[PDB]
Amino acid sequence: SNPWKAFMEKYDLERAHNSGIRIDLGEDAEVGNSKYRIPAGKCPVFGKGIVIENSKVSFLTPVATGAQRLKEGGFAFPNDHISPITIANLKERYKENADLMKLNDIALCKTHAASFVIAEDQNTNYRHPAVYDEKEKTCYMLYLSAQENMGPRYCSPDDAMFCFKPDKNEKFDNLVYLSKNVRNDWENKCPRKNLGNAKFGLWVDGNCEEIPYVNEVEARSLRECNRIVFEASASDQPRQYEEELTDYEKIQEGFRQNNRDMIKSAFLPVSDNFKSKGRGYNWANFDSVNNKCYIFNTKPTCLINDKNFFATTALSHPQEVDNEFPGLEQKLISEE
Repeated sequence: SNPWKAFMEKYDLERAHNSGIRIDLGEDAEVGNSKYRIPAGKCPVFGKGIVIENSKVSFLTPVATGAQRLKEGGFAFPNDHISPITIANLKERYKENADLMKLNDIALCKTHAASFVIAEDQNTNYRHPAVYDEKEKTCYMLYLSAQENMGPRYCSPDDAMFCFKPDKNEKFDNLVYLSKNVRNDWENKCPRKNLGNAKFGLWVDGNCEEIPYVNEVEARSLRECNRIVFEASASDQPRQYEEELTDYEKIQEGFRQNNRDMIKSAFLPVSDNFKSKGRGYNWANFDSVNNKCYIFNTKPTCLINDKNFFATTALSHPQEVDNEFPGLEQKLISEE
């Protein structure tokens, strides 16, 4: 009988998250004529952002408009004043909604972004993803659901181009990448902090054993190990994915022309086998002393108390640590 069973439910990311992490495109959504995939993840992704190649422009900057080339803007809404919105203004806006007033900041931000529809559209399941900036208490609505455009035709050393990749780096620490499906009760159902003095294990015959199969990768810090596991996690799109028909000029035209459907579907792949459903190398045990990152793809079912280690996941914050090792395995002993 496993004492860890309920505690470990939040580390069952196939069930907890149920979509891609590095690239989340787990749900089919109609945009105009065609069917595309959009983020479907039920867990927030802490520390994740989109990096635009050869651009100093943040992806949180609004999408290009008018004269601006694609590379002069980001992925966000260009502004009813709905994005970027602060949590103060958010709380103010929905003060009459009881249910929304019981939501935490991250859930409120996601709820706000996922609420906006075009009435004159044939009520689709498409909704905009979000990015919550915890430091600034600001909620961004993303115009683009697309997470990576790194294909070797256009996105190899050869300016009218718009190449981008998902990434975890210091500039993104306080960001939370949010799909329209992020759980309101994510705080109890999803990971956030790295578990200090802990390593994930597998409950076998009344004891917490090591993960049977792992991939050792060199990592010099907690940040580095957390980045490795994100980079190896469940992905809904293969690396270097590219479509032949992709026309940057038509796309850039659609943006300058404020064509909502073209902007919305920009760089999105068009099948069910491309969906990870949460399966992948999502967990890692970082050995802070020997500088090793042991990534694995089978869900952990217990924790081992080991002061040399940290238990991280692809969803987890790049730095935040919970050093409180759970005592749920400690037994009552008698003085007698």
